[PDB]
Amino acid sequence: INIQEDKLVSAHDAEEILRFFNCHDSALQQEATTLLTQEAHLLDIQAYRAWLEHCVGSEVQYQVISRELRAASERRYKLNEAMNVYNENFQQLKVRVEHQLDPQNWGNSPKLRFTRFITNVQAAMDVNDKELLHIRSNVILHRARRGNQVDVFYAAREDKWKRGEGGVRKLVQRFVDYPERILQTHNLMVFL
Amino acid sequence: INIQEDKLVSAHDAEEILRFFNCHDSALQQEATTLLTQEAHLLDIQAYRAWLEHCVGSEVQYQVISRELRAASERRYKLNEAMNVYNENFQQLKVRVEHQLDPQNWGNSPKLRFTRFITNVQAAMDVNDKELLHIRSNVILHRARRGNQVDVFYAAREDKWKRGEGGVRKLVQRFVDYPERILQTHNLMVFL
Amino acid sequence: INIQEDKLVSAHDAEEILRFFNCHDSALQQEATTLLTQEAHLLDIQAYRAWLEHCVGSEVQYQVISRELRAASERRYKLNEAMNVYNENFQQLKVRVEHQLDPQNWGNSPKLRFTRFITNVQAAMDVNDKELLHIRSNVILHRARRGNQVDVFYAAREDKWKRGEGGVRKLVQRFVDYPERILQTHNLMVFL
Amino acid sequence: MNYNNKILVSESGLSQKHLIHGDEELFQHELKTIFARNWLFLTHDSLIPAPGDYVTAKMGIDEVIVSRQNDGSIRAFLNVCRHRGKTLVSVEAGNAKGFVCSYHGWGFGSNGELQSVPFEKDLYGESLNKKCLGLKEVARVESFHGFIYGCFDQEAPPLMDYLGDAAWYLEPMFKHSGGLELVGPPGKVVIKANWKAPAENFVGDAYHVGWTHASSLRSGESIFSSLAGNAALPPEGAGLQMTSKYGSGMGVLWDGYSGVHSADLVPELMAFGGAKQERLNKEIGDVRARIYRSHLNCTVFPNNSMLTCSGVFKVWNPIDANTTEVWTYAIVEKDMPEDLKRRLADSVQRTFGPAGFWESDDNDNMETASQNGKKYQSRDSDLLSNLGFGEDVYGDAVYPGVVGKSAIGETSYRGFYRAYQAHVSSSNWAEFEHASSTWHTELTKT
Amino acid sequence: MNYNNKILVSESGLSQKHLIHGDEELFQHELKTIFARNWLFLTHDSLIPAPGDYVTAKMGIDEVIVSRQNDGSIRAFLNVCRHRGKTLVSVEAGNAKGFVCSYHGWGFGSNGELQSVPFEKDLYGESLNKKCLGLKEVARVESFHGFIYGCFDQEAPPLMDYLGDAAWYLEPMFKHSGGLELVGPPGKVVIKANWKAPAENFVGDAYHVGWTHASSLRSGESIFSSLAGNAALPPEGAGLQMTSKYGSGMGVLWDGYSGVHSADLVPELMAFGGAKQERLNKEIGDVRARIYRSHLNCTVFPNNSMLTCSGVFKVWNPIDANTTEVWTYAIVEKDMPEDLKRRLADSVQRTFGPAGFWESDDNDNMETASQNGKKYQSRDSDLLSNLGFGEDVYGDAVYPGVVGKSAIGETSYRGFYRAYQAHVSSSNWAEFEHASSTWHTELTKT
Amino acid sequence: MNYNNKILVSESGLSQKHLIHGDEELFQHELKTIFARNWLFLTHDSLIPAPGDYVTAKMGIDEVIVSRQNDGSIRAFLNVCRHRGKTLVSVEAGNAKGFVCSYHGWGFGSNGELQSVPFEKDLYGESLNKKCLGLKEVARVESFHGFIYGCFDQEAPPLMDYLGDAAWYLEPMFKHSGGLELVGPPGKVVIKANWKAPAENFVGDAYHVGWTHASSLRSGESIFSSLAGNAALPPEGAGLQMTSKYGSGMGVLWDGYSGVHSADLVPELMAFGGAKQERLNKEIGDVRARIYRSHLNCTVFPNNSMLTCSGVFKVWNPIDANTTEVWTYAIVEKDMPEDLKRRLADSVQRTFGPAGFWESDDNDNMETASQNGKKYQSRDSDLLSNLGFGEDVYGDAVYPGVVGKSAIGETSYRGFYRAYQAHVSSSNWAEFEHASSTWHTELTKT
Ligand SMILES: c1ccc2c(c1)CCC2
Ligand SMILES: c1ccc2c(c1)CCC2
Ligand SMILES: c1ccc2c(c1)CCC2
Ligand code: FES
Ligand code: FES
Ligand code: FES
Ligand SMILES: [Fe+3]
Ligand SMILES: [Fe+3]
Ligand SMILES: [Fe+3]
Repeated sequence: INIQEDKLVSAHDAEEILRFFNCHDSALQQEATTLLTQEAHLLDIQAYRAWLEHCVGSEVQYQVISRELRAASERRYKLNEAMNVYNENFQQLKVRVEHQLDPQNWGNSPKLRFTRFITNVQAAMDVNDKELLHIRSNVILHRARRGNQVDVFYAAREDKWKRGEGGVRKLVQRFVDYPERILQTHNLMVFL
Repeated sequence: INIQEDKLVSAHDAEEILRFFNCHDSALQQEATTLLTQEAHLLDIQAYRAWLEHCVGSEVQYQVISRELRAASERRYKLNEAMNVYNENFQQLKVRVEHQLDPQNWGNSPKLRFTRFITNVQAAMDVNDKELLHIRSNVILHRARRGNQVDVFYAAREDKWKRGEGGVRKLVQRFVDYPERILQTHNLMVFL
Repeated sequence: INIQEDKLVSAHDAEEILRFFNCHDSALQQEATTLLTQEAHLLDIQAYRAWLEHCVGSEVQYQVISRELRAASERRYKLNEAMNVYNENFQQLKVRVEHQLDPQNWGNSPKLRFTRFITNVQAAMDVNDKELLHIRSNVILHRARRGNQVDVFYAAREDKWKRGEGGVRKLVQRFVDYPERILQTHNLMVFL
Repeated sequence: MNYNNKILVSESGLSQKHLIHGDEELFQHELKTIFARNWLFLTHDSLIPAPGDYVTAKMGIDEVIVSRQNDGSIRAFLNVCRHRGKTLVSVEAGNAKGFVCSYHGWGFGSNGELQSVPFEKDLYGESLNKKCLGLKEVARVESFHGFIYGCFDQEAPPLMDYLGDAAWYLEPMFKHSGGLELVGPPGKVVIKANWKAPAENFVGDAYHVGWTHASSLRSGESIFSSLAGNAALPPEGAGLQMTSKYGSGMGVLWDGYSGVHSADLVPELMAFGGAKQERLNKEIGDVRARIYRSHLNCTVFPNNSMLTCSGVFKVWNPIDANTTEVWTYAIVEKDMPEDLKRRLADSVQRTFGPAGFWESDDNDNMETASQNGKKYQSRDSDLLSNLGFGEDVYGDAVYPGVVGKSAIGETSYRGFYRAYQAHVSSSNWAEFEHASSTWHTELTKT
Repeated sequence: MNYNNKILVSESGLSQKHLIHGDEELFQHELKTIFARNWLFLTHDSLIPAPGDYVTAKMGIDEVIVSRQNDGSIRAFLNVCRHRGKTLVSVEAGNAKGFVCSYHGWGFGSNGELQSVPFEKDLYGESLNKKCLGLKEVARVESFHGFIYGCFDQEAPPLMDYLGDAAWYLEPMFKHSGGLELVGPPGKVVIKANWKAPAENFVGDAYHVGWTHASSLRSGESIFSSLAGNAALPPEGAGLQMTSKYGSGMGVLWDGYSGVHSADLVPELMAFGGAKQERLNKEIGDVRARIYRSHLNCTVFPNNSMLTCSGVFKVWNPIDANTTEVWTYAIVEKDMPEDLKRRLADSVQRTFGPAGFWESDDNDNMETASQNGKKYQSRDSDLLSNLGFGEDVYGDAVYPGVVGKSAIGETSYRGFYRAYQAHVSSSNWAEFEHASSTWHTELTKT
Repeated sequence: MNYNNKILVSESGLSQKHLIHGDEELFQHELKTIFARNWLFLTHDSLIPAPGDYVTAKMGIDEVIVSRQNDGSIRAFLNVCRHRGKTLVSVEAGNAKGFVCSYHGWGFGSNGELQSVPFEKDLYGESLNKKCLGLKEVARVESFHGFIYGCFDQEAPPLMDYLGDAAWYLEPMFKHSGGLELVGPPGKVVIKANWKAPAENFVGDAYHVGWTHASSLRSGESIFSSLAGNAALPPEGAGLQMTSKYGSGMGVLWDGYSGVHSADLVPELMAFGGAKQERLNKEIGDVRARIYRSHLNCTVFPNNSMLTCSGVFKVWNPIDANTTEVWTYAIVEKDMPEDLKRRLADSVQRTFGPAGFWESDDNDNMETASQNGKKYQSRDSDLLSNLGFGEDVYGDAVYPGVVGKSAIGETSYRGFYRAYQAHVSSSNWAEFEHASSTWHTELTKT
């Protein structure tokens, strides 16, 4: 992609495209699909400890940003472009997991219901780090609670996965640029 | 999964996880995907007779439950935990199909529009019954009618499929625990 | 499908079913999935020029219809059944692309956010034209803008794809019969 | 709108202004004059049988906690903390000795009393008068053969008197059958209709069945199936209609014990009902034994409906003028075999539950009739309920209430709406009584 | 708010209170004083040409069935059953001799009459007066060269008189061209704008085109494309603006026969329009023949708009103060070749339909201007429509109506809002007439 | 409702009618008497430091553009075009010398002036008085140590006087620390609560922390963690509560400089705060130096809240009675190392942002307490704020304002609601002053 011609495309997005258009490996796309489907299943049944043990690498950065709305032609205003809804290392994820599992987390009674839909899976090995797997996927996440509360989240996820303990591929980075600026879902207290 | 540690996980959900984490067969996941995509296509075009003929086994149990909201710490109250939105054998499905096709079903004019999105497909053969295929998948079901009525359903489906007449794999059990307690979709008159 | 028996099924839908139930080729379904996932990625990052260059054939017909609501038993009223929300050749798509990229398209500042979910992919080669690939897929398209505007589109897409310049498979026809008669999304200014 | 003067329901209940199904100001007025004044269904003994058992229920737009006390009685309280007003209970059912607020931790007993306040000694000292801080209690809670109703108005008639002439018809199934159980949990679905639309349909609408439910009748093979597509009018003497002073009413379809149940349950049910009927002949007489095994479509005013024998039990919970949350339970006879109870409960949900194919037939009817009540040219239009007018009787030697001796008519609409108008135009029970002192004469005119 | 006294539109239509785009009480008042009183677009002959053909249409928030009678006339009726108020017809178009209600099966004729009631003899006997139970009929239904309008108010002026001075401008295209056809079905989309926002835009807003539509002008290559980004002001004599007593008005852009159509249709259209113009010179004179092939942006008061030559035809159906359902049809000249009609219809939808790229340019403008009318600090603020004030004329020897002899101005806003205010403050047509007896003098002041 | 007479808040602020959290008519009244009258948070110097820098902000339901002028001052204007009322600016922040409307292209300066109108000479000639067409300006814009507030009412007290006794408590952190910066952009989330629910919680609710936030306290290991599940009451002398004439108030938890920050930041913060405190002892005295490094939970009336030391900064932007848009910024001390500022900002969002796990604990509390205010049986019920009543003092030798010398109580609720009631029942600032001339006496009764 030539971003001088394709005026609406960011340098970052153009870089991410190139990663997948190159070496296509069907087997890798299948492995990636299994990995993400199993991760989503663990999350949906709220097996948060199992998710940490089986899906999340010790060196993880788990990040979801909210980007301030700026003019397309803006070039002078240089202040912090985004805030971090999530920007978690492993211990910080563990804190959030303990918070979910605490019997005095009143908001979790009656039990929440989660349903995740993972689509558009793409996978490519890193050029420089032969053990680093880039995975892109989109998620629709449905959360239902308390009879008539229903919140639906939509996002694209840019992941890096790497083999850890026991040769198991685990998440070492997730990056989400959340597409809705003002959340209409009460909060973003879900693991995208 | 250790459900004593993963406090939010039900024994049932833990059992279902184990089924898929074990023997992964890529070919089976592909067969399952085709099976469900073809089923969804037949339903979307409202070929309900074709769906029964090609997708539904004579011994089917087609079940969708709605579970009463109870305290996470509840251990004394023992009465019926759920009701059956659907709990149909083949003849009962046939009744519903005839109801859909009846020319005096006034609600079906003008013709409804259905669009189904099937994701997160997992498949595993039963350990004990080598001819019983377990398939898990999630569905988003969009129903549009009468200009501005739009209802979107979200669910996880636990299926068993088995080869029937002509060697065709057919649904012998579907179980859905519907995630929203109070429906906001006018009714649940759709085949999940 | 016998549409005399399956009373709710249109001749068109019955024809489209037959196309995929016949020769199943797993490799083709995989190629189709990659093709559509890459197309969706280009669109999501708003690389509209790249989409035209890489995904759209010079002989394309890109069509989205809205069908008037008529009685299921109607047989006398014969006037135009549908209008064209889109019915574009390549040059007409190019006009729309230039409109998107124009720096005086005020509605595009701040930059829109798109997320596409492509599911239910089916693929079959044409019986008569060995170079014509039929692809069916469903799309959920999420568009977010201006803080709290959120529009979600749902559709089934009937595509034909054919190898063009450089042997690259490109879209030569897309047909969508949009399922909601009255749009509740402000407009249909998205590429389904 | 001046509710003292506005004629929303014409004389004898012959018509109603269409706006009653759409007007939000009137909906707000109904919260006061209908829902805060009348008896509303809460639960059944079978759902809270043991000390500490509780459920949540709606009463109008309010939510209450309904709890079995240690002494065997039931008390109900607003589900609202007496401190800063947080919702106390977030589940639908359970067993507990009390309820602790998740905001500041105030602890209330199953008896509604404020029992504990965190760090009370250090914070409030002796200054907090907990005796005056009990949950806001529903003034009246009474049972009709296990079916528990509540009323916020201490001045209401006892529940039995409130049922008026309808009680006589309900008793064979509710009392003389040995008793009913309610099978939970209920289905719950929101529809875009006014609560009065399904209430009026269940109270007195047999006319719609053959046409509205043509497809369900044809597809299910139930015993009322000859009605499909208006192919056949029920014979003379096939049934009757009744209504009562306080608005409750019902249709009676003679002998229809298998109700809407598909052919798969018909032989079993017709045998069971007939066998019990033979026993009841000797206890309550032939007519009342027959009523036991006859299909009753009833509304207990204002918003609780049922189909006996079919076993459908409904609450039409009001949300706004065009929104209603429908709760659907199954009723079964206690002495039925357990496997039959199970299949009957599933069949109730199959036909009239969230995916009830019969109930689905009614959706557009209820929703559009309600929504049209907001439309400018329809607000002042007249909904008609004159079928059978001038043929109703009162004080019959055999069948009590205002009675239309025909299976299909609008007798029960007229009594429902007469009571509705008397409440809407009244400030209290005494005024309703004054407005109702010639209720049956008004209904039997011409 | 006291609508008799409140100045919502200032003298000469020079400004309007911003609240008019957001106030729900005023929206409800408009249902009475605007929509129940004035002429509203229903359909075209070309959409219901044969006996029994019908369509549904909105009139304000009400829905009507519009049906071709056996005698060739058209009658329209509320889409509401006279029994319990269910919506009768659930489709948008068809052919039928009558309409049967899906609730209790009452059958109405295409002529609105109650023709049959199921089991009438057994149920109602002779007591049902079907003669008095016909569908509620729209009092007035008239045609302007095939374009069918309805009015609920029997007291309204005839449609032709209601069009006033605007009719003269419409006639060359609507009548002298040999006639137009409406190509259906329409696109339908909900926008979050007040109906007045697009109505005012189409009636008189040429100022916005170069800036709002800069990208569409630049990208499409249409004949008005020199306007893109305000790169060029149209020359003097490029057009004019007009308005009329009953509120209808339009802009005229001389010679712009290919309108918004992309370069792909320009040569074909400019040839076709020019050829017909040459013929019309001899029949209606040079000026009127020129008007035929000139681009008219018009609103027929209150909520029907169009772009002639571009062929865009719009209904802005009101839902609430910030919600409007936009219907978009294409108009074509009957004697155009069929293939040209087809391409023109697609091009109308391409530019101004649900995915119309031109129409998309207007979204934020319409929606935010409307929504800001609810904001506290803006409710009492003044929307300005003073451009060209003091240069308008009336009674011109060549161009009738209140006319601004310039292509860009706010003449037509002023006449639209003058009529709007006269209606809002009036209880009937007689009062509107009294409030309008010096209408043109008011508009041409200073 | 008659706001002059209706007792919404009882004497001494001891209780409030639950309807205040749900009544839409009162919400509309608050737009006038609360939001159009009082000081509302706009932005910080650190977010618009350079000439031309701007942000958008809400003031009540209105939106404003807040712009750094060339002369170093800040001016704010309604984000509404003076022509046809379109929203001028669609982004949240940027740098520009002016703003051009996308409808007809009118160009406004950063100073609000109408600077250009497309084709003005040809269209308006000399007739457009641009001097009178500047953007509607916010009358009052003032700074409290870089924190910029706006007020639509020219009659308001200066911001410093408006802060009253609260200013003394804020100054050690806001002024004597060397100054704070606001780290943007804010998180933005809509909750289904009345704006008063989180406002009252932040102003004076320490009681809820141990119970509501039990799981967050247990899981995060923060310094207030001994409170988890009400396991331990803070010792006597652990803190105090204060309130002020114009409604602002706060709790003070002594020494709690690391606030809600998880154990990962505790040692670093406690060292940094303690080190600055030692320096401040010599400048502002021991007590005020201690206040600097003490956790303040404060609401600046009406709808701006903060937790100093934790660094949480909130705007509760009102949408309707049960809808609030929550903006969350981080505050940091300017002289903190940049890496610490970065980690502190992330931690503020981690705990109290859109996915703040602490903030999530409050959701159901705020939402249900608000929604219950609409429920019929709760509207006229009394929300209690009597904890600590009769132990408050005024005019203390050390701690100014109305002060409760205890860490947990409802002192600040009482002062917040006293001011709220005085505004709601008053037509202007003079009437508020008259209604407030014995404010502290009222709060310290008994
Ligand atoms: C008999 C059978 C079914 C029903 C009725 C009567 C009224 C409501 C539904
Ligand atoms: C000329 C061309 C396009 C349009 C106008 C005038 C007013 C509405 C859109
Ligand atoms: C101390 C710590 C946290 C909070 C408070 C006080 C009030 C709001 C949240
Ligand atoms: S709101 Fe229930 S304890 Fe405070
Ligand atoms: S409502 Fe139409 S027939 Fe009864
Ligand atoms: S509305 Fe802003 S220039 Fe016209
Ligand atoms: Fe029914
Ligand atoms: Fe425009
Ligand atoms: Fe809190």
